[PDB]
Amino acid sequence: DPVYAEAYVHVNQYDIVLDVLVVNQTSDTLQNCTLELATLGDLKLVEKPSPLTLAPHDFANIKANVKVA
Amino acid sequence: RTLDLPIYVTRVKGNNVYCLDRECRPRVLTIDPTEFKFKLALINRKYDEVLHMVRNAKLVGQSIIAYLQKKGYPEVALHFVKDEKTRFSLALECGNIEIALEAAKALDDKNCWEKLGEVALLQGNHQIVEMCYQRTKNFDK
Amino acid sequence: ASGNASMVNKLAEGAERDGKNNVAFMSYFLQGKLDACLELLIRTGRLPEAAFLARTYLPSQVSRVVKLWRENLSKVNQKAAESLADPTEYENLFPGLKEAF
Repeated sequence: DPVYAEAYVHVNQYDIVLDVLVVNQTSDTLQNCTLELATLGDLKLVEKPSPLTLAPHDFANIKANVKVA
Repeated sequence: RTLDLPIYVTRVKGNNVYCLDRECRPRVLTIDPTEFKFKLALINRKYDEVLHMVRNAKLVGQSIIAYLQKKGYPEVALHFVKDEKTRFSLALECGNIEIALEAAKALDDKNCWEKLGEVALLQGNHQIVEMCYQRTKNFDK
Repeated sequence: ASGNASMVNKLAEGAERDGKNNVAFMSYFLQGKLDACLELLIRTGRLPEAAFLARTYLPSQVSRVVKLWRENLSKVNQKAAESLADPTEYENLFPGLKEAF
């Protein structure tokens, strides 16, 4: 979609960290859905950048830190 | 161009691009090649295109790592690049010491410097290097 | 403090012994011996620095040495990284005609 989100994982030092490109090449901070937290392994996922707009034609970095221990 | 949930490339029917996840989760597609143009373009130093596209990643996990990690020009750096920290990484990766200079100014992660002036010298200019070292307390040196 | 060469030769021998590059140099100098300083450098991989001495107080090893340093650089290709000239062009060595011989 215009909004193209591309993402891969980078694990940078303990922290497995989530590179997200949500690029919202959308025609607007299109409304966004939902995301859920959880216990993970000896890690827990632990962050979400809060908003839910898919800002028009716009590119965004959405970071998830994970909790790595 | 970027996919759209699972797809698999089946093969290529012309420019009007076609894509498949197996038998659904499908595309007709306005193209946008990357690369072809590129190693040729690159091979002839040419940027015009990329630029023109204004195409600009280098990370997705990474994305500089085709050979932009094993860089090809710092012309590349120019299409995209960011934070002083990032810039810095480039400053080593390219060895972009232009960006380094500022980067340096903006570095202040010592060690970072600390290697670097020499390296700078190594690459050149001690007129400058002397300064670098000056704050560095390689006074004796 | 009183000073002494003899001490220095034996010591030189010692200088060779010690295992960090720097002291040994002072010695070499101290004795007056570019040659020694420069030879020392060859082992340590002091290369940029070695060139400065070789230039300053000319044993014209700058020519010799530079080629080798450059070669390292060369190994680590890129033309800028290669870097080149001794009598003329980039450097004009003996054509510059200025202060170390």
